Amino acid sequence: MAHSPPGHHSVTGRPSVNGLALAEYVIYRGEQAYPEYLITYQIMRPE
Amino acid sequence: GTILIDLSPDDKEFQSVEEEMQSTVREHRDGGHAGGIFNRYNILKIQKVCNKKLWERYTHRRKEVSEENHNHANERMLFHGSPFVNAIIHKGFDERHAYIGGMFGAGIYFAENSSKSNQYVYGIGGGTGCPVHKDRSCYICHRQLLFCRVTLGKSFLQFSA
Ligand SMILES: O=c1[nH]c(-c2ccc(N3CCOCC3)cc2)nc2ccccc12
Ligand SMILES: [Zn+2]
Repeated sequence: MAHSPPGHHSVTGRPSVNGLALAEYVIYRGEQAYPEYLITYQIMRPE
Repeated sequence: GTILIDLSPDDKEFQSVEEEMQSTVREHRDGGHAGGIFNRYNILKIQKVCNKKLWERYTHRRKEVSEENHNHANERMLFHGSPFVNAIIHKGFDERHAYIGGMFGAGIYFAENSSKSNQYVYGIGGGTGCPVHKDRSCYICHRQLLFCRVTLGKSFLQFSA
């Protein structure tokens, strides 16, 4: 893995084209996330 | 040391996690190539991931970040999709879970949109889809996502396409 930009603990990817997109985030240390919920699902075919 | 505890569909905790999952679906610019074509999910199960060691490792780092950022961890709950979710829940996140070619450098990527993380369940770009049918839009095969507690601290803002 790379390092966070100096003086920062993560990167926020702000959408600047797709008006409906929410943000995405990057951490560079695995200790900064804890996998709280495991969700099992299917995608549903649209009607 | 990981145990998985099933949440009942009647539990408020199940319901608030399901709502975050469902309400953050969006359309993707690939028309569904990577993740499939869908507007919603059939949620089959939600399990709480309990591992004392991994929790302590998280809270230890959270405190370090917090103390570097005016007592503010800037903690979020975010989605993560990966072919390695089973390793993650047992061994935690580490460098092997990083997206080397991601747009913001080699690191571990999380999304607010559940449907964005869904694009990575079978690998980068959806890889070759489900193991059974080789279908990125498989409606039969059971998929897994993680809903994670993530410490952002001071986050670098990258404006982007
Ligand atoms: O949930 C995400 N997973 C991933 C993701 C990308 C790559 C991986 N890999 C893990 C290590 O092997 C190579 C593939 C795992 C997860 N990327 C995202 C990018 C943006 C927003 C969300 C995600
Ligand atoms: Zn399938």
